Amino acid sequence: HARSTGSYSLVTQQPLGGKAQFGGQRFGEMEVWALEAYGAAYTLQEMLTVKSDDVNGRTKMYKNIVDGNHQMEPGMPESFNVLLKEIRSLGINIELED
Amino acid sequence: DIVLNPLGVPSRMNIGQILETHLGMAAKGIGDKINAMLKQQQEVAKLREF
Amino acid sequence: GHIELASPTAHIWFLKSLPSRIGLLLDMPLRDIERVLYFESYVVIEGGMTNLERQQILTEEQYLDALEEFGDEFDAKMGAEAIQALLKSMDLEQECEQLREELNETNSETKRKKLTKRIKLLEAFVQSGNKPEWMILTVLPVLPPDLRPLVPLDGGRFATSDLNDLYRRVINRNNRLKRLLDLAAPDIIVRNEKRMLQEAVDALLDNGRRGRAITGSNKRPLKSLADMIKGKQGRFRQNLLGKRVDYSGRSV
Amino acid sequence: AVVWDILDEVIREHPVLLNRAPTLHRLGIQAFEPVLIEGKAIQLHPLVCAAYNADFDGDQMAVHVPLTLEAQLEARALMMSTNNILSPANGEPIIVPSQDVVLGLYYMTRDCVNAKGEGMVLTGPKEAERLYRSGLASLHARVKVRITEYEKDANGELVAKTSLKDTTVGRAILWMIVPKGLPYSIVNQALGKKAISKMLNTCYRILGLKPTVIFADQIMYTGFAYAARSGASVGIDDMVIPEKKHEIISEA
Amino acid sequence: KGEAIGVIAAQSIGEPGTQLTMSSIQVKNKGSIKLS
Amino acid sequence: ARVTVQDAVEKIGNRFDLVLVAARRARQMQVGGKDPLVPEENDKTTVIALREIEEGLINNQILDVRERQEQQEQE
Amino acid sequence: SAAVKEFFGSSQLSQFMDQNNPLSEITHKRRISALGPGGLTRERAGFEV
Amino acid sequence: KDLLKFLKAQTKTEEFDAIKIALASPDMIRSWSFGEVKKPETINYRTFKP
Amino acid sequence: WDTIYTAGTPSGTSGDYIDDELPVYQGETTQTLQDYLMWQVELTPFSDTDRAIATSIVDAVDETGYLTVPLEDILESIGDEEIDIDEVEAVLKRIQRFDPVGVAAKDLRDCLLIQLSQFDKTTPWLEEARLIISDHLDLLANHDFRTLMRVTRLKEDVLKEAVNLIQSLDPRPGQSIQTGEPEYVIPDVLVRKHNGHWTVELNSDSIPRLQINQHYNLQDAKWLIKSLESRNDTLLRVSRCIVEQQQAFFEQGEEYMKPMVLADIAQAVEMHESTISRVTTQKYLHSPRGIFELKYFFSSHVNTEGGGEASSTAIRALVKKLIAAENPAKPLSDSKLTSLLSEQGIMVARRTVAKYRESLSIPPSNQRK
Amino acid sequence: ATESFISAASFQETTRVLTEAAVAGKRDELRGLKENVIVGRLIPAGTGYAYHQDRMRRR
Amino acid sequence: GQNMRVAFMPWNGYNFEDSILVSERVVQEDRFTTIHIQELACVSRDTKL
DNA sequence: CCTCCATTTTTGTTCGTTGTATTTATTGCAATTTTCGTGCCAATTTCTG
DNA sequence: CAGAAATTGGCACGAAAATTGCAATAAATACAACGAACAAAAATGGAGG
Ligand SMILES: [Mg+2]
Repeated sequence: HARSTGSYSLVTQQPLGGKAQFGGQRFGEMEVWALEAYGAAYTLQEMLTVKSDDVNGRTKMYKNIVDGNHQMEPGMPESFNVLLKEIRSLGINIELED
Repeated sequence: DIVLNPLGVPSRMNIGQILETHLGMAAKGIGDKINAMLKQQQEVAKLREF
Repeated sequence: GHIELASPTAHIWFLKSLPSRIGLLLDMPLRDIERVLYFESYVVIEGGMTNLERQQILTEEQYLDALEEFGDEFDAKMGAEAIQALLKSMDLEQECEQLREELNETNSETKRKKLTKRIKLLEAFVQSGNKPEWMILTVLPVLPPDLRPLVPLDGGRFATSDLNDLYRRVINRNNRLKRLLDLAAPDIIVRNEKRMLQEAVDALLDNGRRGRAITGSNKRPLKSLADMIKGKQGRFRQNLLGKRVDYSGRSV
Repeated sequence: AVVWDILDEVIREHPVLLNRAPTLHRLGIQAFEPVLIEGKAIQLHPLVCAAYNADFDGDQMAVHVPLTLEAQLEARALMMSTNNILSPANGEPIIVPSQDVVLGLYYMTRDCVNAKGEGMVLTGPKEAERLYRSGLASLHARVKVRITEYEKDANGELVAKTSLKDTTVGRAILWMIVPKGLPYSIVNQALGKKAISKMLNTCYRILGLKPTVIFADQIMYTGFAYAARSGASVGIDDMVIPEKKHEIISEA
Repeated sequence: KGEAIGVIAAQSIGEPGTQLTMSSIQVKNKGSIKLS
Repeated sequence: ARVTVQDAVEKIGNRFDLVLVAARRARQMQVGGKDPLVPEENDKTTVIALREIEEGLINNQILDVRERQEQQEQE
Repeated sequence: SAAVKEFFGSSQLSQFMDQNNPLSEITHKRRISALGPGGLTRERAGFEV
Repeated sequence: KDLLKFLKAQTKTEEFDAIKIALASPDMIRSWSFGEVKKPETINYRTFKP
Repeated sequence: WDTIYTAGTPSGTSGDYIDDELPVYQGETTQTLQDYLMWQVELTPFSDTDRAIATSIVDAVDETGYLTVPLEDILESIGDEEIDIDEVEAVLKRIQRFDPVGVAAKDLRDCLLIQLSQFDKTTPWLEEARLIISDHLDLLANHDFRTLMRVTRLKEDVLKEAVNLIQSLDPRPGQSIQTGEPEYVIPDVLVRKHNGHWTVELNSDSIPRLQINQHYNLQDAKWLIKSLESRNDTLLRVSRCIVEQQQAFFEQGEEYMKPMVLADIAQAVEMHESTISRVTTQKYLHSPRGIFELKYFFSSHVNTEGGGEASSTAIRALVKKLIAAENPAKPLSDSKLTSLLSEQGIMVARRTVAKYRESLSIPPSNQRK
Repeated sequence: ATESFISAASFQETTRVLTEAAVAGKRDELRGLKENVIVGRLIPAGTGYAYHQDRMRRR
Repeated sequence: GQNMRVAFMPWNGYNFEDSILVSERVVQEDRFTTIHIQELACVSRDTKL
């Protein structure tokens, strides 16, 4: 099984799972630990943002790759915004600043 | 037909496969003798004796 | 969005998460506060000039006797409004100074630790901009709809999810309580409605932590907001620390 | 038909990341240069399996593509399999031969008391190889070979010395892949797994990283070739039972 | 500088975890005897 | 540079600074339109940068000097 | 009829037959399970069972 | 307005340095909201719209 | 006994549902026509203004792939006063060549010309078809072939080849991107003939599992239990009354439906008119004739000279039957229709007949020959 | 018992950590690896190390 | 299964760590060829329109 | 006989890795909007001179 | 090709009919199976003065 781009989840905006759904491979905590141990910061930032759930970054990365310019402009993952909304639904004021 | 690594036998201790290989060789040899007799048509007495 | 609650309701996280912050701040044991919140016993908010003092936990018969003896010379309440009144009137700097004096006067080990912890809680509350009465809910936030979608079925029909069920129960209880209160019903009914509203809000915020988990059609507990937040299937461990990615494959 | 030429053009020097689960240490992910093949299975270098804890009886691997230039350079400089020959837990090599390679290297570096071609005098390793390939000398025959070896100087330069060594045909044959700077006593014995690991570690400590990769690949090739040539098998007569077993059991 | 050594140490300790399970003095060799 | 990066690491000293320097030079050659200082032999820019660093023709100081010179020339 | 249909079609111990070969079917039909309704659970079972 | 700036505003990413957590006043909760929910009814099945 | 099915589609699931905890529903994303169009817009070397114009243009494309607002609307929606209309036209021309070709066209002639502009010049009957589409596209709609032949100055065979080439194109290019899946409806009440008379019965696809959680609260749900029973009772009674009053619609099809209203059923079932209007909406019944909404059986009426009333649906069916068998050489005008229905006792007007014909989507008499 | 409540709520006991942090009005400075992994930034180690110092000089 | 003629020996690293080396004559004779069958369904329904 | 310390009891939090779903409850008024048939006239096309 | 009939439909008219918000609405026997470590807090016993 292989995948370059496909359909995403509606709430988390992340790739789905399974071969029958043309899903992606999971990059769990232990793979993150391995990348941290190597010291590959840019590979990890690619895994976390422009390949899973940074939407504008997803589109701009695809356009840049087709354009012949291998460079990313990362943003904020959608799941963190979902987390902020879910925490604020508990009556707790959590926010970014400065 | 097939080549298998001999290094997988001694550490796993499944010695049944080696004995099965030997006995299968013996059975195929019996079959080969019968086939050789059948091809050069010989009398039924020799076939049933063997 | 938001929901306007007809009556104040305590936040279960700040009450039933050990050590209890409400109890530690009011220096009252947890069980007494739980009894008062769930409409079982009375607490005296103002001692007035009678024998009643602060935080004394009356009962129903004791309250009736107090009413017939001392009359209208005191103030005693039950429910979340009583705890809100206790928290609102209480001061912080003076309590800090008195606790410091008591700590530096008497000599012990257990009570010294208790007073140190209470002093730390009070100082933390003063340093932050928070006010203690914010630990009682009066307005309730409502999650955006696209983060709690309905479940489509065959034939072009939808089924409600768990968060929607909990929100519906809260809204129904709130509407019934508002109608009863405007209709001037007897107290023995409005108090029951208030208790059921408190239970519904507690179930919505953290289902199963207090009492028993409310189940659905599948005889299984519903998913509250805390369930979304925490666990091995929560956002942190399932989405924010690891995730599925594009440009990947697998094979033998 | 042209998209395959395009595909060969784009993957030319673009690394990929291979990962096998569970990832227990950082050597569970490694970077490789792809070679396009037919079929549906991923081919893996034999020397890295120990790092992955992988074997070819049904395992699967995931493959990821780095996109930007920084990621590609990190794959080439930090994660590539040629940068990961030493363990990070201890200082020992991890990319080391095993099984068939070890069996072949052990078999070729052995001596037999009365073997064909024993007692000859050879002008060097090439004559030993020429004799072996012609059938004129056994791989285990004890001979005398003129060996030239180099040693590093105080200022860091190699000086040569040549002498007649008592060895066997197979050890002189194996000496042709050992890089300059290592002593001949490193192969003048029957090699096992520990001896080969020691030889790789000595090569790394004396000569650096670049010769060590070449040495490891040559060792793998030679071990495979001679393990194939030996014809080593397993039979039922190989498990020899001692004759004293019956008496010992009876006495017990 | 910048190496993440805590993760390396934790992985080094944790990786081999699955291999683990779940009236008199007689001198042995020649040498002087020391007391402290 | 095609197999090992040992010479480049020795030239730059740190394996973490080498990635940054090589990425900067490769981005110059891939998008900025600069020409390689070594004979290109059907190599990618990521490998051309490392081969330039091996020969000692490129490091951070040289890149900064060339950037200042180019900016002053364009001014 | 609803109860009988539910038991035969959606119980824990009612399963699609294993049908790779005759041996799979024979093995499936002679199988004993400690799980199911009125039995143990995969996690809170024990170690001596 | 201008459509170019309108479209460019919706891809802008916030820049921050720290995360701050605290209790929420009733005024803060009201300031988050865009309206109040009064009915427990989700979808009108007789017209298929909220 | 309820009929047991003699055939069926074996269920898709082939698992043992062993896991006792499964996550919450989230859903997936879908690629519609506009998603594909925007994906193509991003990967095109536009400019900032060009990309804004393209965004505004793609916003206006409908399901069939046709532009739904004039270019002046788009130019106004841009919101910048330096931009003229020719830039919008150029961006629209560039967009119209995206896959599928012909999308975002102003009208049919434009789409057909766009599709013909892509064929190589060596296609045999290209100029003739181009001329037909460009100049005379309504003479083809009238199936004339003689005045068109008198204007195009061509023989028969060339015209036939050109028409065949024209009709091989795609009039709705944007329907290729199929993001939708055919959705269906589940009948709630089934009508079957028992003892020669039609009787109704509720569908058994619902959930009748009456259960309570006595392990531990359920008092509120006890009221919902009987609320469901009330819903079932009212639905069954209303449907039964409808079927009892309409015993002749099922037997002989249309042309026999009675002119009933909400008040009749309200009087029959002893409920308010509003309740009848609520129950008989978006609820369906299945009959050997098809699936019909309960609202389908309520209709208007017209005076009958014999002293009765005739439903409007019956008159629509009679109009359909009469028009279907008109004279092919010279069709029937509505003046003729009002005369034919007059002799039968149906006293309707002429404009009413025209309205009925319009509702049935039937071309006038001159267009039916 | 670390200075970051994000890095502590990610690990265990989310309810207790979040309650204490909300009561105390804590502020998180995003200095560890886990915090930057959560928000999808560059970790302050390896090739990202030289990046973070730059920001720490402009703050 | 099938009866295969087998030898136990190392062959140039192609049976390294539980790998199997197979002759081309095995493939030519279709000794391990299998048949797989699949079912699909189209349902013509009735709807409102 | 009181405080206070130690001890047993009570409650809470954690534990290797995928699976495919069934929700809506009504009911009686007063107001509002929607729709009905049918007339009027104006533009169309159609046949005849 | 010109001169009006025959046709069709947009627009409008009163009048019947379909569609909405908004307060009022009840409670009847069964329901399940078995986990282990470990820590922090609470309830009680008991002893020094
Ligand atoms: Mg394996």
